[PDB]
Amino acid sequence: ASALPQGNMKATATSEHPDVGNEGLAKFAIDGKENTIWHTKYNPVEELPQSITLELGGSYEINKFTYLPRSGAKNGNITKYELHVSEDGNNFRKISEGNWDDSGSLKTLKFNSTKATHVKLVALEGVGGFASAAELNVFA
Ligand SMILES: CC(=O)N[C@@H]1[C@@H](O)[C@@H](O)[C@@H](CO)O[C@H]1O
Ligand SMILES: [Ca+2]
Ligand code: NA
Repeated sequence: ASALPQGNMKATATSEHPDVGNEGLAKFAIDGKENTIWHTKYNPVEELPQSITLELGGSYEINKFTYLPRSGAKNGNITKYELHVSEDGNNFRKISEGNWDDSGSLKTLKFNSTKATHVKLVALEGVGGFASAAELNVFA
């Protein structure tokens, strides 16, 4: 399994900060740039839980998902997550959940191959009460 092409995806999120340079549009989570990040909207803060959804560009049999946090800082580093999948873009179901440390390290989810047109990362808890993500990848 290899990473699906990010340019064939579309990212949307429940909350996103406007483009203020390197943050925080949902689409910055899939631009192949470690220095740009999705960040939940702040001023005013939109409280967790918040989610980011990747429309994959097709119906794929996916087996791995990676979460690269922002670097240089910690706000929004996700520490309690769910990963959900959908086959229709509306009906979602949980396939992964757990805890990550607030460190900058790549966080990797592996799961049984399952069919998906969309993947949704739910940030339940995150540093500062924000959620952010530098790069998200999905493997099929
Ligand atoms: C470098 C850094 O930490 N930037 C953060 C920004 O990403 C956001 O989390 C904001 C929340 O108000 O705080 C800023 O200081
Ligand atoms: Ca990025
Ligand atoms: Na709690």
